[PDB]
Amino acid sequence: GEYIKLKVIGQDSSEIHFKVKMTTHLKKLKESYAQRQGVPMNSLRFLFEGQRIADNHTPKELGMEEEDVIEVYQEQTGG
Amino acid sequence: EAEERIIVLSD
Repeated sequence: GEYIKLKVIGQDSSEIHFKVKMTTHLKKLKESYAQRQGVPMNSLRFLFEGQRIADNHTPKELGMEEEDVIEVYQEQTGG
Repeated sequence: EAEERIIVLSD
């Protein structure tokens, strides 16, 4: 077990932090975040350094560290 | 300013 805190930043500049393990499938984070915004998880896309976070990605796989940022955008097409 | 929000994800 090894935990890290990630900062999730939404379209309106709000932030929610998540404490997760390096091995945590990031679907859990996506679901929780969408839940707290009251929108369906599949209306959102979650990006790390601009790349899409897959349900089965982990922080270790993406090379995330303590206090890294995840951005949340509306799912495309919309700009 | 929003308060700090930390959610711990179990495993």
